Amino acid sequence: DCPSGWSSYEGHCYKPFKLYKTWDDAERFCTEQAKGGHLVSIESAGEADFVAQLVTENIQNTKSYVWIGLRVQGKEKQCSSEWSDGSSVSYENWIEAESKTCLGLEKETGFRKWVNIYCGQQNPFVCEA
Amino acid sequence: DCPSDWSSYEGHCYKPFSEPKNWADAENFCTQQHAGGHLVSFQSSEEADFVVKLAFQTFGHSIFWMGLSNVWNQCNWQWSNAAMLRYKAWAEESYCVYFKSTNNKWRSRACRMMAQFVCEFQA
Ligand SMILES: [Ca+2]
Ligand SMILES: [Ca+2]
Repeated sequence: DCPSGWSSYEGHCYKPFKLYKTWDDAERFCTEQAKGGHLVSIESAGEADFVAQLVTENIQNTKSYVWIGLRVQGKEKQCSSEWSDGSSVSYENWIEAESKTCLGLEKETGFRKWVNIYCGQQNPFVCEA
Repeated sequence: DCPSDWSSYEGHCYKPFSEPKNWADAENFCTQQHAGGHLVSFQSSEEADFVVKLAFQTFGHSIFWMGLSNVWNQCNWQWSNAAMLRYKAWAEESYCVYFKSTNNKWRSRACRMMAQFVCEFQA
């Protein structure tokens, strides 16, 4: 039992949203959707199968990713301390779209796998409360 | 001074190859190419440009590896509900930086894949 439009699975409510927002923005959007809401957190196998059935049965209408709550809560575009020769990586020239630091889900992988994606993307998502 | 097969830049020796190998293997291979060999580490834009003009003139246009791997693997990962990373469902285990002969930009490809590469050592 959950609000109208939310689905239940193990005492939690889930809502697939078909809005194209950046990670940072879909996250902020979920907090203001329910009491203590956030982007879905897949913390178990069963939970992941459920989010996949949900995402498939609801979002699958315009080819793209579906955000999930996992993110390097930091500002490091990479986190590997050194180069193979043992030097400090202190010079950079990353393409932004190329530092895939937020995670997503996708139809290509039957919405059961985490794909490293660019945080500035605009994709739908699943919130959880 | 560098072997006849290497290009010299600021007291270092760079040489690009064309046997697509995984990250680990391509880094393995480099140590066996000369005492102190390793995959290419770009300590600067200048060094990075030199390497780019170099891979270009040689094999003209393809993707080369670089000395960065396990890049985001040791980042602090946690869900937005503040939970720690425990369950996992990653599609790819680790990422490796690589560049392409057209520009001096750092890209990222899964480590266990294949591309060309540039080895280097000093003096
Ligand atoms: Ca959860
Ligand atoms: Ca170097």
